[PDB]
Amino acid sequence: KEAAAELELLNADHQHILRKLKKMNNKPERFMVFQLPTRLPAVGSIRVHKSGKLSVKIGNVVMDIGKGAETTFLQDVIALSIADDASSAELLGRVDGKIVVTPQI
Amino acid sequence: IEEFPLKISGEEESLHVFQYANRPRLVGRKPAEHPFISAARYKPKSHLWEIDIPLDEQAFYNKDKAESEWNGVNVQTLKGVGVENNGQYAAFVKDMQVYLVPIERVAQLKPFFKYIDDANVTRKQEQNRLTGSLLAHKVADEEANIELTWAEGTFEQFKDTIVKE
Amino acid sequence: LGVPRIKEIINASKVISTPIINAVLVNDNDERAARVVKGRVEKTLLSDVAFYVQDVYKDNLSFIQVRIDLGTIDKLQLELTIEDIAVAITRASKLKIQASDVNIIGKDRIAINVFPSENDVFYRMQQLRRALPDVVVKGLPDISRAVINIRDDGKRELLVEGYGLRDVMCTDGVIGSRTTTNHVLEVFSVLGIEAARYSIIREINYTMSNHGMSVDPRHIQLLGDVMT
Amino acid sequence: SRMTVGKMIELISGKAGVLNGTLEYGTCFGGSKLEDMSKILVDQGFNYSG
Amino acid sequence: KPIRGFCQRLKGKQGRFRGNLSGKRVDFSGRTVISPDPNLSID
Amino acid sequence: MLSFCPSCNNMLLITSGDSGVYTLACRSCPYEFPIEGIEIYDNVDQTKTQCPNYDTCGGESAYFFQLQIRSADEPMTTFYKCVNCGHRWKEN
Amino acid sequence: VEIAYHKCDELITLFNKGELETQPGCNEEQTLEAKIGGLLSKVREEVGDVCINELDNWNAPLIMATCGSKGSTLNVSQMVAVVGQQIISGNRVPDGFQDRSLPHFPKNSKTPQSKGFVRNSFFSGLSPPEFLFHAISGREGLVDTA
Amino acid sequence: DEINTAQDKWHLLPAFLKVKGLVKQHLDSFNYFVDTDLKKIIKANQLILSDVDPEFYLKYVDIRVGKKSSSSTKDYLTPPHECRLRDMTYSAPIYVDIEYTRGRNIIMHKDVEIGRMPIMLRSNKCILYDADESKMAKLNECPLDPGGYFIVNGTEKVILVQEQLSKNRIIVEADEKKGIVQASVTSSTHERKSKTYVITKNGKIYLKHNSIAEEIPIAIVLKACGILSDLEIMQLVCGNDSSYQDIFAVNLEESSKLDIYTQQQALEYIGAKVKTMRRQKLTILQEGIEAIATTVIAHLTVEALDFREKALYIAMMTRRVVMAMYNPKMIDDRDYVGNKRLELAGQLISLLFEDLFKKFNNDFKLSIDKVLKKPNRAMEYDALLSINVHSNNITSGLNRAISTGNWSLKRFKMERAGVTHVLSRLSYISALGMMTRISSQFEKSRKVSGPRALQPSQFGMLCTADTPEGEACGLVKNLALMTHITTDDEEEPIKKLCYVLGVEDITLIDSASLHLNYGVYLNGTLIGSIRFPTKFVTQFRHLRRTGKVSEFISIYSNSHQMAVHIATDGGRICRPLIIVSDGQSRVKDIHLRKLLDGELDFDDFLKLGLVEYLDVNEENDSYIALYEKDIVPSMTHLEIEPFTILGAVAGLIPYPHHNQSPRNTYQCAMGKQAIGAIAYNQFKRIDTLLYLMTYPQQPMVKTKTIELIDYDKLPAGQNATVAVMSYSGYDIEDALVLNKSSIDRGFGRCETRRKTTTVLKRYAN
Ligand SMILES: [Zn+2]
Repeated sequence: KEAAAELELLNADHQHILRKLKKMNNKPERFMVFQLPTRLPAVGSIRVHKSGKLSVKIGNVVMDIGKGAETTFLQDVIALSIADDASSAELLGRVDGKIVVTPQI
Repeated sequence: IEEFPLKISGEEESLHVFQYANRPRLVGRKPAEHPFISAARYKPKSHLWEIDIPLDEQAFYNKDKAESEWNGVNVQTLKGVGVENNGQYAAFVKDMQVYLVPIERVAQLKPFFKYIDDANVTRKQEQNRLTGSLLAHKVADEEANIELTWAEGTFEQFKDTIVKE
Repeated sequence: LGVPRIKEIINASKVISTPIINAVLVNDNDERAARVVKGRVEKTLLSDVAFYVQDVYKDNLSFIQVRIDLGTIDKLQLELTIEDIAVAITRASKLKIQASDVNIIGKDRIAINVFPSENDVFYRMQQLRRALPDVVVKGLPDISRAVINIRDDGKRELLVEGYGLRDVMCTDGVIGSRTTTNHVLEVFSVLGIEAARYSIIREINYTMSNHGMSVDPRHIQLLGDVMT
Repeated sequence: SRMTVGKMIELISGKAGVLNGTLEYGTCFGGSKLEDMSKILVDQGFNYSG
Repeated sequence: KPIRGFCQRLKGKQGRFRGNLSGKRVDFSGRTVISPDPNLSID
Repeated sequence: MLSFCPSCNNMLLITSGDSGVYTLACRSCPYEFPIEGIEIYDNVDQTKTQCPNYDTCGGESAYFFQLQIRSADEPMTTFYKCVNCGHRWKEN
Repeated sequence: VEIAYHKCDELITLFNKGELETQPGCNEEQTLEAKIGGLLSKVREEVGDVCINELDNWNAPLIMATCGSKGSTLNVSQMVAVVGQQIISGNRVPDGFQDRSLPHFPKNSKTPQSKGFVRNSFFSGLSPPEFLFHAISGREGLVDTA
Repeated sequence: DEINTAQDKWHLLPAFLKVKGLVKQHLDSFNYFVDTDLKKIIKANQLILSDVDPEFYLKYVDIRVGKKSSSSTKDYLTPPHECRLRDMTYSAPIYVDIEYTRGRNIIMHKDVEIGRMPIMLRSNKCILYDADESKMAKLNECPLDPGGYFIVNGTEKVILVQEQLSKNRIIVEADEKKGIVQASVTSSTHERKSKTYVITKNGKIYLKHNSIAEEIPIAIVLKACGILSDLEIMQLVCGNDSSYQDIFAVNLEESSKLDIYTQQQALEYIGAKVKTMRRQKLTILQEGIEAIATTVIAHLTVEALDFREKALYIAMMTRRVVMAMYNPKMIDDRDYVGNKRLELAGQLISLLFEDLFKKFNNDFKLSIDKVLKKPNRAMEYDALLSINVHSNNITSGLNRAISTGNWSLKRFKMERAGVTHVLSRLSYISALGMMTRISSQFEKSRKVSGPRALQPSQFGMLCTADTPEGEACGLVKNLALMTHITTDDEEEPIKKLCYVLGVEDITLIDSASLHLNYGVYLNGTLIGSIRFPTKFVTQFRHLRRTGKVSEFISIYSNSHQMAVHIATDGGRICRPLIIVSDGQSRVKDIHLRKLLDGELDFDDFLKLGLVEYLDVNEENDSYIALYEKDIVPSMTHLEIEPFTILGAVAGLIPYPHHNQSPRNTYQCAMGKQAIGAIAYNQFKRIDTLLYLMTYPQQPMVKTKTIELIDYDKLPAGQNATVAVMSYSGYDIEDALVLNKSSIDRGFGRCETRRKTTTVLKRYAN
């Protein structure tokens, strides 16, 4: 039952991540972090695929779709602002989500 | 069906991200606990950031042991090692569109004490060839003194990157 | 069975592999004495019947709490009520640990108290904790395991693996008149000389009469005699 | 006692090969069948096996 | 490394003891392969 | 007992407090722990005789069993069982 | 041979998902291991039993194994009727890979013919993984005497 | 006749074996050697710098073998034949290019010969490479010779393939009494070092090493490995639940009572307890002496600049042994090919050559130091003419080493005996039979039956028949017909690509997970720890089979032990087979027909993703079929030619499966002792001892293997009639009976050729 268990999570994950994406929408400070491949060929953007699926993409005939992340629930995370070596230390506050994007065929 | 737009922001001083494995989830309404008082020390690359957090006298302080050995009574000390890996961005949602600001370097936070190394010494007390490990040590202890004042407020953090579109 | 067993004999070494001991009990029956002498002689049931082991610290007193469940001692036959494990608990105390105190209240609860490099009490109790569910309640300190097997046609008897011999022979409930034991050298330490010589020619003949051919009775007796 | 039947078959497959003027193939797990050799023999006036 | 000249030559109780030590001098001898015959009576 | 002290989060060891009190504190870090500590780790045969078992019982009827035990000269040990309660009993 | 297969297959499906009476041979999976060893044993000998019984008179191997010459009735039975249960070490063909004899067989191989068993004689030939099993016992017995 | 599915599968081997010859090993490795290794070794030291004189520096720009200017090669390089008759060695000159600088402020160049070097037969630099017919007749030598051997100083010897235990990998063994032990061995450049982990008592575990004197309380070592927080450690090596807590909690308890911190006593402990200091430039003395120690002597290859990588690795090394401490089994025995790797002579020659080059350096540096300490007339040259007569230390040194079989190393300091073997020429089989043979080294006793008996994993990767019955049994094996030995590719271009696939760096990961799925190991090193193994595996294998990184770098899942392994480390056997997609084969008829007729050859199927190589522990994960008829579409792969299981020497026996294994084993030993006609040049060749046959004939029954190896072209034996009967009585037990006048027209008529050599010398008189 290899493909079975995974597609069951892919369905769910492509939903749950959409909610917490729109659950934090307005002004209050909430942050998420991304992981993307290098060299950054060029942009296109994310959106719900037809029939409730989820598909990211870039422009100029390329399709890159990936979602989900490894297990959370430990990390207490906030990024800080550092500039010029002069004192800055600016806290934008907290963090929310984690997501990775794998390319595909 | 619809479209979710996303953007890629500019340089903007880049960023540095905190994480620490000490505090767990409180399972309550607000899970996170906010660290305070700042007081960080800094240096050039591979900077070994230092984190300082206050100590309360109200709950289980055990004063008799303090006066005996370490007089500290004061703000807790945490340090950590920074690391960098390419292809990592941060995201925040504004209105119906998505905006994205690159993170750059990352650091881990786990503590240690100068109430130790100083106490171990006072207890005990009474050239061309090198590279790698100790070169990151001998130079380390020498070159690090910086006083960073952490002040938290936000207005232009958006509009700076927003107008770049 | 084969040649390395003959090596064990010929060498006449002290120790040896799986030295089974044969013994007869009283008669042929399923209940009582069959399982009684079975549960009498071996190891420690302390770690079994112990139920739950509790470690409690209240105020100025240090408490080791072990409450025995009576259910196991009823089904598995061992002769005592409570105090005899308590004297077995103090045996353990007398051996590797301490002589201090022992307590008895109800449901076979036994309390252990300790008191005098700093904070040694915590480190003390920490070691005494893990070492507690070990020590022998009853039986000997020899047997690796025993077995109850069907003897001859319809009869019954047991075979035991250990160096015990005389002690399990002295053990009440079994007739020790007719018995047998391996590793002849130790048989020399009890019966001695002749009886040992009669045993060593008995085993040599046996194991070599199975695999094949014949060595004849004459040549064997002379081999055991020149040694003894 | 040595228990090898592979040699005893070799004679039939060998004899049949000479009569047809062809080198007869053989291999592990497969190869030329023994049965067809019998009919190649018996039609020329030889007993079917050996 | 070892130059040992004395207690050694007295040793070698194993390996080649069968061949070298007791098998060196035996005179008036011979060796050859085997082959059957019905016609020779036993002995 | 495997405990830990929040913040530093290393370990908690029992230390003897002065004059009657037993406490515990984290090593190299200031702390004090009040509370109670705890840990836990894990029939045809019949005979006539008086029944010693008493609730309302006072039973007349009983069961018995016979086997020879111990030495040959050593007498017979009998095993009694009661009808009502079903209690096993043993005496020589 | 086929009637001795599905019977063990019926016993092996009760292994993990079912309960059965176990001999005092200690723990589980040894229980049916002694049963599969006993069942296939008798079946082997039984097949070879009727073989030699109905074999024609004046034949060489029978008469030769009959008197003084060479071998025994057990030997000629393996040539003609069937062989079975190649066993070294005192047990059945310990797994080289993880929980499987050969990659040619499904994971968790408890099946007859999947371990140390051959239903083919020396005359009919050997199935490809009927060979390596025989090579084992041959290698084991050879290095033994050496 | 129409093309069927059964017929073409047999036609695949001749297409495969025609491209790559029967012996790949010696050839392919020596070709890779003289190009890649030669240019890399000279790049290690390109300079020699000595102290005296205002300035001196010398640089080697390029090193080549017997090639420069307009000359394609040496004018005439002595052929194999003539080289064998005159007792001379077989060698080609080594061309070097150096840049000399004096105090006359000059920069110039030249082309010099530092010395000779042996060249193996059938190599790119030989004269026999790509030659046909009359070329051999003119050169006086046989076209059918196997090749791949070194001829030096009269007769010829062969470097034998040597098996080696797994290098730079964790192996865990369990023992009665004392406890469980895991061993770790590796080599970085100059030195080889071995780490031994041990648990003596109490469940508290120790670290043994030749560097550190006494066994350290690892819980303290891990503190010196950069981690402080304690319970994070417990949540790492133990993690979530069950019984894994209390066992490691014992060591955790008493380690932190007397001495606890991640900095102060962590290092200072180790350094005060540490063994001999090597006496020179020693005083860095501080917590930093352990720093360079916690990097270099830190027991493995990981190192680099941080403490985080190494820490978790040692922790994960502690993770497995505490699992097998709980209950028996759950371990890795060292027996089967999966944990074993063989190394071809290509690397051995490089090790021996670089040592003699290093020895020359210091002597050459000191050579100029003579005049350097001399008062006047600084010298431009004699670093040319004097080192030329000072040279040949490499010549004789390498020639004596290859002739003797005793290799002296000053670097690893490993003296190995019984490497090179003289090729025995009796029949045509014995020459081809001795080659493609796996030897072995050490592993102790003759008494242990563990590394003796055959194992099921050996199937298809080795010969299950051939074996030298005698004192040594099972210690030497042979390769099958279709096999491939793995080379080494590269490291860096995997990780970065793996990161693209969605795995993440271990540094950013909060290090307390035994919880999420598997993790990706690179050569035994934990890196990514990624979720979703399915899409990870499949897509990675797709990038392999199709457009990139063919052959090795294979990925396999681990069900119980939780991880996914990717191994790029070569020096291992590979076997070909066919992929079955969905319910049917990827081959499909008309393709293989396009092959046999006019074109398409081999290695093209790898480009189309038809046939490929399984390997390592990945062969365990896959599923292989037997026949095309047998397919049940749960299958990952089928097999091409199942009869390739037997070796090349064992392919002589007709109907092998009908017999029993002990009978086939004896023939493999006796079959090479048969007397053939050997080669064509045989009459023009003078050997030391040789047996000949008068009227040779092919076997009446042939085999599919004997045609591919070219046997029947040079058969050994006499085809004769026979009868099975009891006759004579001189027959009886194991004795035959011949017939006169059959023998008087001749039967098996032999010839015996020996030789004698004498030398007329000249004394000092
Ligand atoms: Zn604390």
